Amino acid sequence: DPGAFPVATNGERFPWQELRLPSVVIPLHYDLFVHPNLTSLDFVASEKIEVLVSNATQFIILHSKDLEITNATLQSEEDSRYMKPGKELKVLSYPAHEQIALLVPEKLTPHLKYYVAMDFQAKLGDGFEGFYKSTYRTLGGETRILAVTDFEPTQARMAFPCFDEPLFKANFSIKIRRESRHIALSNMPKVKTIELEGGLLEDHFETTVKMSTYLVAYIVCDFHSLSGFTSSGVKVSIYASPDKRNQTHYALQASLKLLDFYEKYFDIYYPLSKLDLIAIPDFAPGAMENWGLITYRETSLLFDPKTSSASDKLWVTRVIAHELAHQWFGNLVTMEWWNDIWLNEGFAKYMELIAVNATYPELQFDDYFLNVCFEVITKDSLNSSRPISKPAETPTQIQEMFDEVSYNKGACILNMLKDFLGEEKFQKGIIQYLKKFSYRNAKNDDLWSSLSNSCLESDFTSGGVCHSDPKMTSNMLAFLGENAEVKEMMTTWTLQKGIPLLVVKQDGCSLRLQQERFLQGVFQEDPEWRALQERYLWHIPLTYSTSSSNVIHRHILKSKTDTLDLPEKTSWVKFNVDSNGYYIVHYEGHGWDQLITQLNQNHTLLRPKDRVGLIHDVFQLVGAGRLTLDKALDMTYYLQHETSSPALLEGLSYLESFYHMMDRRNISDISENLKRYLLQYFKPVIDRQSWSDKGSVWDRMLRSALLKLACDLNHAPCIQKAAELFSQWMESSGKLNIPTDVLKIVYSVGAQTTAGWNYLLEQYELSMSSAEQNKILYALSTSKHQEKLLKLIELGMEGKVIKTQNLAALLHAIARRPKGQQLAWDFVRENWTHLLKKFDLGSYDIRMIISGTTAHFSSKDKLQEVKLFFESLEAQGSHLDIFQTVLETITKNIKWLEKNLPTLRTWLMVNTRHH
Ligand SMILES: *[C@@H]1O[C@H](CO)[C@@H](O[C@@H]2O[C@H](CO)[C@@H](O[C@@H]3O[C@H](CO)[C@@H](O)[C@H](O[C@H]4O[C@H](CO)[C@@H](O)[C@H](O)[C@@H]4O)[C@@H]3O)[C@H](O)[C@H]2NC(C)=O)[C@H](O)[C@H]1NC(C)=O
Ligand SMILES: O=C(C[C@H](Cc1ccc(O)cc1)n1nncc1CNS(=O)(=O)c1ccc(-c2ccccc2)s1)NO
Ligand SMILES: *[C@@H]1O[C@H](CO)[C@@H](O[C@@H]2O[C@H](CO)[C@@H](O)[C@H](O)[C@H]2NC(C)=O)[C@H](O)[C@H]1NC(C)=O
Ligand SMILES: *[C@@H]1O[C@H](CO)[C@@H](O[C@@H]2O[C@H](CO)[C@@H](O)[C@H](O)[C@H]2NC(C)=O)[C@H](O)[C@H]1NC(C)=O
Ligand SMILES: *[C@@H]1O[C@H](CO)[C@@H](O)[C@H](O)[C@H]1NC(C)=O
Ligand SMILES: *[C@@H]1O[C@H](CO)[C@@H](O)[C@H](O)[C@H]1NC(C)=O
Ligand SMILES: *[C@@H]1O[C@H](CO)[C@@H](O)[C@H](O)[C@H]1NC(C)=O
Ligand SMILES: *[C@@H]1O[C@H](CO)[C@@H](O)[C@H](O)[C@H]1NC(C)=O
Ligand SMILES: *[C@@H]1O[C@H](CO)[C@@H](O)[C@H](O)[C@H]1NC(C)=O
Ligand SMILES: *[C@@H]1O[C@H](CO)[C@@H](O)[C@H](O)[C@H]1NC(C)=O
Ligand SMILES: [Br-]
Ligand SMILES: [Br-]
Ligand SMILES: [Br-]
Ligand SMILES: [Br-]
Ligand SMILES: [Br-]
Ligand SMILES: [Br-]
Ligand SMILES: [Br-]
Ligand SMILES: [Br-]
Repeated sequence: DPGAFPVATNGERFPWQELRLPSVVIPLHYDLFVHPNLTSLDFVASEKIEVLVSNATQFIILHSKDLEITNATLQSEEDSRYMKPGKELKVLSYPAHEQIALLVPEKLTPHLKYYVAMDFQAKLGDGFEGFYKSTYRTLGGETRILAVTDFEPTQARMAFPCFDEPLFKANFSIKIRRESRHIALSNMPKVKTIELEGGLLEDHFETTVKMSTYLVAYIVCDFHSLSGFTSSGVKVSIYASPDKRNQTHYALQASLKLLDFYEKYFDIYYPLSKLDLIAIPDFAPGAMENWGLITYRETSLLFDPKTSSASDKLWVTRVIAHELAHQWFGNLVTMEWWNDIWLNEGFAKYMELIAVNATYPELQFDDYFLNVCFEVITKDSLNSSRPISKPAETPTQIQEMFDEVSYNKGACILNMLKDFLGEEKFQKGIIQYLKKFSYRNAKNDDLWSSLSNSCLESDFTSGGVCHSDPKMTSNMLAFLGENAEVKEMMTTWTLQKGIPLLVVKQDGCSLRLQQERFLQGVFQEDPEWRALQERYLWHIPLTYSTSSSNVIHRHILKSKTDTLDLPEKTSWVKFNVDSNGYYIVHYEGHGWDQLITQLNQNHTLLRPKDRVGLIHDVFQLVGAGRLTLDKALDMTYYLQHETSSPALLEGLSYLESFYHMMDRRNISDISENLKRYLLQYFKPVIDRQSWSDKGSVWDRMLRSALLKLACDLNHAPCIQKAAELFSQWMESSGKLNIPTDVLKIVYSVGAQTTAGWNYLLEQYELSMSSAEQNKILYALSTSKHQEKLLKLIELGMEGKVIKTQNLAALLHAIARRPKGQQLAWDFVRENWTHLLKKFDLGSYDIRMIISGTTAHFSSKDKLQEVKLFFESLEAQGSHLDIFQTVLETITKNIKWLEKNLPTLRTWLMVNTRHH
């Protein structure tokens, strides 16, 4: 070659300059041996990778980061020039691409398997990536060290050199070495353990199935487990720090139930013999779906019924399903590349609806799934949005791809799709895909084909439409042309950024339809809006009922404008029944008036997921410049009779969000008025709430929400109960049991005095439930004294009292509250060098810190400081897609304030004037 590029550590040229690995050498079986100490806090290790060469080469490229490689031999069974003992390979490290090059003495012969073998060693990492160190406090006050592995997406290479791209699937055989005082876990169960010369044990795990690197796990710790067996015979075990074993019972119960449901629903036995869920304390990700060894942070798995909320339970249930789901969606079938990551997470997130709704209908989680979409829409409604699958190449660009577009928008379009096809056709399509790609990879296209080409019961009858020798019928031509329709449809939902807005004018019996990209911060008549609607066009599966019928009219819209005729001229039409469709409806003409009519009158004539959607749509149109605020505010008057905790709780959110908004600026005039409307118009529901744990899950949530509202507006009777419960709690030395649904309210009332604040900080360190610890930390952030809040973030940087994994979470709390809002923003700026040392630029921690302290700003002055800060960041190495999204969010807040604030002031003064 031209010797042109590039120079390796040691100064010789590297024979490779692509960021992606070459594909000429393919791995079959990794033979891994890991020997960590945990008093050295380091490890030595060896690996034998059995590899197939296809195009002949004189060098191998594979990933290795921050690993001291010190042997590297090459043996072959078939190319007998490298017969055992084998030959040695020259090793080159190109750290800039996290790659290494092994240099052969003779070109490798195509179509022959070789065995690549290196020895290596590294200190145990100390930063929640790779093979890293992590600790936990016992009930006695003992701190214990565990050594655990988190690899997704590109961190496997930090713990053993390997082909660290998810398409390179392989079998792994993991051997661990450990003192007798520790146990060793990995992906597969444990075949043999041999006692060795110095009383050290060596654990020998069953050989993994074909699997991607980033899923390998191995833990060395001393936890205790709780076990049960599924209908299928899987040995589920909930693993946890030994004094918390009695907090694992729910987890086991639910995962037994869940793991069963999945198996039946997918029609694919979970392959492995065991499955282990382990609750780790120093766990930066919420939970890692490592095949057979799913690691959760304690708050995402454990459950203390004395201190865990009802919503805490639902959260644990959701996460356990989410991880379980990945066993199929992610692990059996895996994305070709990270560009199609939502095939992994966006399915897992849709499934937790399906699965929870099937196993804990008690938890009413179907009534909560619409938040998952409403959340993302606020971000798909910005030019800053990305398509579901977008190219990504850097480690950072990958990390970046786990935002809410992959999780949430992926989840919602699936639920949209499913409601297009009905769940029995939609499940048969999910099976035909997990089966077809078992132990392989799929890309975006692969899925849409396999869902598009559904089969209702593979009827395989005398002439089943699917399978064997079918019959050539009128339906079959509908089938195949209706199938191509749904693949050609969902292809636009995954390749176009953003979210459509359907305009609906009613013209007597004729209904006219327009489609356009819904956008915020920008009106229609703005000079920048004609330029963002240009080529966006979806295939939007519409639905609608009307005032005169509940039948579900279904029509596909594949064009920029369309009109539908209608019979029995109705009072009003409701589009997008139940808000299952990933789109917003704006009724032109008297449309928005006529629906508000129905809600203000009988109101049951609209079905509750309509009201939830209508409540939602009405307000975003206000933020689209389409509706004067007073229309959305007038919908909330109906909430007085809203029987449905969901729609009540939503309409309530907006009315509360305004308050926090107004409070962050000294807009006390609207601030007080918003309080007075909240406590006086919703007084009948606030006052009948109980200070207890009783009621259904939605009943409980509506208690905590309202009791928090009341104490955040300082309603003396509701502050007084919390003061008194708090004092009783503190005078019992923690022994009195506060109801869980009141547990956070009581602490942050108690945090409001420095005696209370101090006792809570002391109690944080002594608590045996992460669940409680978390509520106490919210209480501490509730403080109005800056020196206290600053101590909190000071303790967060030390990682001892408050672990750093909650420091992003902590900052965000502090910055939400007005007293600490500048303090957060100022802190992040003054220590941005120090935050980068603790956290990867692509981490969820850093992204949350950024938007956590800035995205609530609603002033042109703070926008400048934010633009200025992000500029400085771009000038250095740092570049994140979040920077734009934050600025477009602040800009949307400035514009929404400019157009709407005086409407909110007159609306509220008008209400006072009527009553
Ligand atoms: C992690 O590292 C720790 C220390 O860093 C290590 O523990 C040490 O193990 C060694 C043996 O490997 C222990 O030393 C032995 O103690 C026993 C006590 O029963 C004696 O019988 C031994 O005497 C013989 O061995 C010596 C060398 O091992 C010879 O010099 C001697 O002449 C005898 O032949 C010997 O003293 C040592 O006590 C521990 N230390 C601690 C603090 O535990 C541990 O094994 C490592 N673990 C893993 C998993 O790698
Ligand atoms: O899904 C996953 C990883 C993600 C975590 C992740 C990490 C980095 C990143 O850049 C994006 C997401 N996760 N962890 N628990 C559930 C989920 C998915 N539900 S989530 O709503 O999207 C969600 C994201 C973060 C959550 C959390 C968890 C505990 C405490 C507070 C917040 S909860 N593994 O399988
Ligand atoms: C690597 O894992 C694969 C699973 O993907 C193993 O393949 C199975 O092997 C058994 C035993 O030979 C067969 O009966 C199964 O039908 C295979 N299943 C599939 C899906 O291929 C394979 O044995 C593993 N390889 C090694 C070397 O352990
Ligand atoms: C949640 O589970 C419920 C059952 O608990 C599902 O409701 C059933 O839906 C089928 C098909 O729509 C009906 O034939 C049954 O009569 C329903 N059972 C009821 C209403 O008790 C519901 O479809 C599930 N939701 C989701 C989103 O999967
Ligand atoms: C080797 O690489 C070339 C690149 O053009 C490809 O066409 C070929 O199919 C590969 N495999 C062989 C030659 O076996
Ligand atoms: C490689 O490992 C073997 C034992 O595994 C050792 O004999 C040898 O000295 C090591 N290094 C070199 C450079 O040969
Ligand atoms: C088990 O959990 C209960 C209730 O959450 C708790 O009160 C108890 O202290 C735990 N067991 C022990 C031995 O501490
Ligand atoms: C919207 O994003 C696209 C992405 O290429 C860009 O070209 C365009 O200028 C952006 N528009 C605005 C108003 O930021
Ligand atoms: C709404 O109409 C239904 C159907 O006739 C009726 O049962 C219900 O009492 C009505 N509610 C009100 C408030 O008029
Ligand atoms: C609002 O006014 C109070 C008056 O006591 C003042 O102390 C406070 O700093 C002001 N807050 C802001 C954000 O201007
Ligand atoms: Br089954
Ligand atoms: Br992650
Ligand atoms: Br997290
Ligand atoms: Br945790
Ligand atoms: Br939840
Ligand atoms: Br009260
Ligand atoms: Br601001
Ligand atoms: Br301003």
